[PDB]
Amino acid sequence: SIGTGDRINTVRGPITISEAGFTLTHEHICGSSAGFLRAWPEFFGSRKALAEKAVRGLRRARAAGVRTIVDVSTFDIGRDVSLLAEVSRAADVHIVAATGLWFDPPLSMRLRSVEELTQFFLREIQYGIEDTGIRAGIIKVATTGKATPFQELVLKAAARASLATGVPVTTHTAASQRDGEQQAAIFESEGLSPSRVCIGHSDDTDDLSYLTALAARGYLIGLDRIPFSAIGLEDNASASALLGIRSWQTRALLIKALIDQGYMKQILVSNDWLFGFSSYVTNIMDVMDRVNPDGMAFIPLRVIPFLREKGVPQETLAGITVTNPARFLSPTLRAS
Amino acid sequence: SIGTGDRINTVRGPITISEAGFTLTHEHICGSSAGFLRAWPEFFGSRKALAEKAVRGLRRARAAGVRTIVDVSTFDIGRDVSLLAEVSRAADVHIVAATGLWFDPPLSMRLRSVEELTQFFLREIQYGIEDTGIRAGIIKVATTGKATPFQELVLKAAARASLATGVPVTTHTAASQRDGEQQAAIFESEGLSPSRVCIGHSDDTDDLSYLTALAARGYLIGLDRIPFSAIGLEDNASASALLGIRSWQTRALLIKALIDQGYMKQILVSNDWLFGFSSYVTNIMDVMDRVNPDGMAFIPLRVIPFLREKGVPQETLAGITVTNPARFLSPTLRAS
Ligand SMILES: CCOP(=O)(Cc1ccc(C)cc1)OCC
Ligand SMILES: CCOP(=O)(Cc1ccc(C)cc1)OCC
Ligand SMILES: [Co+2]
Ligand SMILES: [Co+2]
Ligand SMILES: [Co+2]
Ligand SMILES: [Co+2]
Repeated sequence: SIGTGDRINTVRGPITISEAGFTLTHEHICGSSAGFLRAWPEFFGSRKALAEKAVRGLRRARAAGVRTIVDVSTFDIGRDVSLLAEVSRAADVHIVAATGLWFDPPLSMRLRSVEELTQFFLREIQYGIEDTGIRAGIIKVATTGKATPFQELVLKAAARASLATGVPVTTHTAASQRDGEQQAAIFESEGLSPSRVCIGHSDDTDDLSYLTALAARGYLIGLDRIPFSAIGLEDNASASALLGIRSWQTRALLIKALIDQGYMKQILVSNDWLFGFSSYVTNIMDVMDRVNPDGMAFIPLRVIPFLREKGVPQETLAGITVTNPARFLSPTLRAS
Repeated sequence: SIGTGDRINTVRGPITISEAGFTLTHEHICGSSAGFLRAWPEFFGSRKALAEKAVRGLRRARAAGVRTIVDVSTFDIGRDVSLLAEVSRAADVHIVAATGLWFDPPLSMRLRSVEELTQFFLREIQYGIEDTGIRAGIIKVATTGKATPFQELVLKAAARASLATGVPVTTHTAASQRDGEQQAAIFESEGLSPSRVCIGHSDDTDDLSYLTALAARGYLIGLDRIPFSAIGLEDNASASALLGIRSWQTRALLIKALIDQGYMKQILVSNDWLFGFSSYVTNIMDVMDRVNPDGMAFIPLRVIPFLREKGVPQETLAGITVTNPARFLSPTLRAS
């Protein structure tokens, strides 16, 4: 394999691999829908209030050592690159933007062909998002169980955009249903190297056999929902469905498990947090903020020390939070 | 009933009823999806090509006498009020913007309550769309057969928004399935006067019994797809499913039929045309433009003279294209 320039695109421009530092690979400034933030900002109180909450949150994460976050918000998750650039500059935290499609694509997207979708992803990566010139540094895709026909087209287009640019692919999965396996099958059918792929939401499942099997093939495993837990919220149907009833310690231990299995170079950790959330029931953000007041600082403030306490070498934790993200994000073209 | 000031909101500001003039009540500058035009303008060649196409088309309509069009494009149809204002000023054609929801709502909308939706519609009507200050002059809703639970919520919120502001409601229907009847039931259960409602795409059915019954109740009947015909394009499945196999003369004669039944004041006619179309198969726009090169001028150039030669009085035609639209669009509050 070869590189493209040894630089990673952020909403403030390109940065060197060394500048990325401690990186949270799966985060959101706002979980919404295309055009929603600009059409109904009052849903989040106001755009200004959302930005300020994001800035406060990112500063606290930065204080705990976080220097970069990857906002995996796609077009259909309502990604607003202007908001990202604004909060990034105010908080002095690098933010890598994404292209791709989540599981709520509109008609204008759902009817497109794989070639058309491939051009859209390439546009956002090479030309820039909208008319901002801000280039995406990662491709986001997803499935909720077996891939629908359209989702298959999306993953293929993601693989092609990836092979052409060197930008990695990260995914949302229904961990329990072992989605990672079908996703891997499609990606490989397109010639994409597993090292360019992160199977996300893997901590949503306790099946270590499924995880280690994917890791053995070269895929990066995303344990990105560590703080998700509805324990003590059994009475909240909606919160329970999204967060699950497994403790954050349970999720965190999968990190230690994979390390023991010898897959430390293939682990990526994150919170899957956000500061705004309109694509779900109202006030879910409030419920979430009560579950995890640390927000994005949860990983450095509670997960890292937890792992260290239970035997994981500090050096190994540095490798997972600094070295793996850097190697993953560095635009990398396959050997021709 | 009562007036709110006797002025209609357009993307260029409020105009007097007499300024409206010849009005096409169901049109689109571009049929897309929220955020789609801003993120992938190349799909339409470019934003500039799209705008120039709209300007050329609007000037041709204007040349034929059209002074105002109602763009019933909602948030989820990709409504871009900035584009509307730009083409309106360059073509010097009044454009009334819409709020409401079509049948492609994203998650951030689909999960909202009737109360929340009611606040969104009111925002767009009273405060304005996004941060432009441009206020919607009509509310658009839709169903395609029996109403889904969310759709029932949309209709109720649309009714509440209309009752509080005086702004009319216009609908998309699967005419052949008589959607109009259920829409009316929901509207009346909220206390909305039938005179504030236009049951659209009614020319899509040949069941005059269904149309006359609704007209007898006070509803306005939208015969807005007159030029839609896939005749001669039998080998084009997608074009046939959307355009139908009935001639434009057949659709147009429904205008005469309703007039003969004594419902001239209940009729509103339009083309349901657009200059860009991304929420359907690729190149459908090219197919449509061949079918009807007159675009929005189809009504004044072909339909009006056609009805005139079938015995319809010129004055009755003026009442339909000038008087009815004005009566319909003028904000009207129910008697205290
Ligand atoms: C290897 C030295 O760690 P680091 O480069 C980045 C770093 C800080 C905090 C945590 C919990 C992990 C990693 O130090 C910050 C200046
Ligand atoms: C008396 C009504 O005519 P009008 O106001 C508007 C109007 C123009 C064209 C056609 C086809 C019908 C109506 O004439 C334009 C100056
Ligand atoms: Co996800
Ligand atoms: Co996420
Ligand atoms: Co319609
Ligand atoms: Co329409």
